[PDB]
Amino acid sequence: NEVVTREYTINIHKRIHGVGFKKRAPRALKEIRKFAMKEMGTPDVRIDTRLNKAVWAKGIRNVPYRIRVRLSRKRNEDEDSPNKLYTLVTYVPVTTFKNLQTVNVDE
Amino acid sequence: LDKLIRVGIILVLLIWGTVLLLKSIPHHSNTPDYQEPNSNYTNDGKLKVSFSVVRNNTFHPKYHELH
Amino acid sequence: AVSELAGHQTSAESWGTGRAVARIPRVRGGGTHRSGQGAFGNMCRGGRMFAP
Amino acid sequence: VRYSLDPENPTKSCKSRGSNLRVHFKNTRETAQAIKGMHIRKATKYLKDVTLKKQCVPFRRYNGGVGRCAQAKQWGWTQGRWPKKSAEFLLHMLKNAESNAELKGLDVDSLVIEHIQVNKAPKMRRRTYRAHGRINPYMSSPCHIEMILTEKE
Amino acid sequence: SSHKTFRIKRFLAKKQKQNRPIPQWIRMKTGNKIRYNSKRRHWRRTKLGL
Amino acid sequence: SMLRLQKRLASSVLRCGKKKVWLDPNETNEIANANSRQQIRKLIKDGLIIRKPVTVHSRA
RNA sequence: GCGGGCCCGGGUGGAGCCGCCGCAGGUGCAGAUCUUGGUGGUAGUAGCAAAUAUUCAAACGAGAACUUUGAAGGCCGAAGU
Ligand SMILES: [Mg+2]
Ligand SMILES: [Mg+2]
Ligand SMILES: [Mg+2]
Ligand SMILES: [Mg+2]
Repeated sequence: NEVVTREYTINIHKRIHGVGFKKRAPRALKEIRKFAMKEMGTPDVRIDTRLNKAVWAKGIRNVPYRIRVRLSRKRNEDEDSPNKLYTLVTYVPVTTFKNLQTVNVDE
Repeated sequence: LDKLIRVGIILVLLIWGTVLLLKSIPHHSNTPDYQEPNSNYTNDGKLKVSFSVVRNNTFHPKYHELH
Repeated sequence: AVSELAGHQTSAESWGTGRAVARIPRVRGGGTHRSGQGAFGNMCRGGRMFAP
Repeated sequence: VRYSLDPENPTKSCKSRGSNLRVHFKNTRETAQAIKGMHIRKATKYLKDVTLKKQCVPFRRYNGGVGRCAQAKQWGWTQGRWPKKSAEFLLHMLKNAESNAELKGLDVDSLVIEHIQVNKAPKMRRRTYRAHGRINPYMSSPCHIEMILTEKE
Repeated sequence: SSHKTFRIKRFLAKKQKQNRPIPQWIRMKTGNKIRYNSKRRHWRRTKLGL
Repeated sequence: SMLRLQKRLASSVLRCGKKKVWLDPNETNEIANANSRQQIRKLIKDGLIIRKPVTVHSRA
């Protein structure tokens, strides 16, 4: 219901188009956050550190065009915050992005 | 006698509380005047920012005269 | 009577023309409030009364 | 203390005020004018929307250089901003007034802001350094804010 | 300067001892008109022009 | 919460630059109460804080 | 009362004040780029643009873009930041 997990391939290339060299990777992470917020209705999105390393692997001017990430929605077990649920985004190492779809990882 | 028993209870409670809870505590250092010295130093800083500003000759790059 | 030294104990010179001031003797130098203020005049604060 | 525009029915009215609050006077005055006359719950919701930039505060008197926004069309006005510090400062005042009403024994969900007033507070002084060895004042503009809530429903 | 003379060191020591604030119990005296030291010296401004 | 003192002292104890000083991100509480040295050396012995190797500058 | 001004009513205020006959003066302000102190429009405006650059997670904390820790990406590049 609200604990599902699934994989997505975000096209960073068409989201960071026309941005400056020094504001490209941070814009890529902003777009990843926006993608997670739009897909999963959770204002609280937590980005895995390995995802940040994958984004920043090729420096700040050159960001990979494609990247496949897992979008997992959690319960926020103990925090008494207004946001009941949060989304965790995890990097998925992928060789090639050809004919890859948004496969839902059943639990 | 009730007052005496209350005093005893308070003392024991205080001892227990200190032993199982409070951390390092200063003996006595003429407890700082900071409680009102905060406002006193606020007034002092208002005085400090009121330091006199020295006069200066105003720059003005004028053109030429006339002949 | 007033003291003969009242108001003349200061050493004030009038700033010349070419400055926004109004040609009144003013206190010379210093980093004080009483610096470039005004003296020797009956219209100035402190000053000296007219016809002592 | 003395309140301007004393309540008509003191039995069912609460009070709240603050002295020497370090918040801009003009923004606070505009926010107080926008919030005046609202219900307490509506006022809190409007302030929270202002903090989230979902609703704006129309700038009517002190509007020199203020930009335009589409949010201002709700008020029949063109100028508008989203003052955050003023909204938080008077939202704390709303919380204090609600606490005062609850202690006094009043219905919290029937209160409206009948009176709200912002007055200038004594200025703090700081200095800034300019060209050719000049020093100009760099001074804050705090304000005094007092308001009265009345149970009207 | 780390190469100061004895007189300069004594002068600096006296200034440092005088830089302390006023004790609180002075304010509780009957005929007191003093609220703060008003002679505090900081090392950024009023550079003690020896 | 605040571990600049521990890193500064561990740099001197290990005679490194503190660029190579590695404070354990999990057990920061045990690092926090090590204000004096000869107690930071105890943490070095326990392996909580380690000196990181120098950055590789290859010559091949 | 032509006028210079003055006499009463109300409010605040808490300790001295005035009329008349004479005497005396440091005795009446709109200006002097007058002196001192305070306050406006400007104006929530100019501005917070010299030297490539930050991001993620956690901790303390009422409160975190600026604190600390770890990871990543950078710069100073032995006449060095
Ligand atoms: Mg200069
Ligand atoms: Mg200096
Ligand atoms: Mg602007
Ligand atoms: Mg270079």
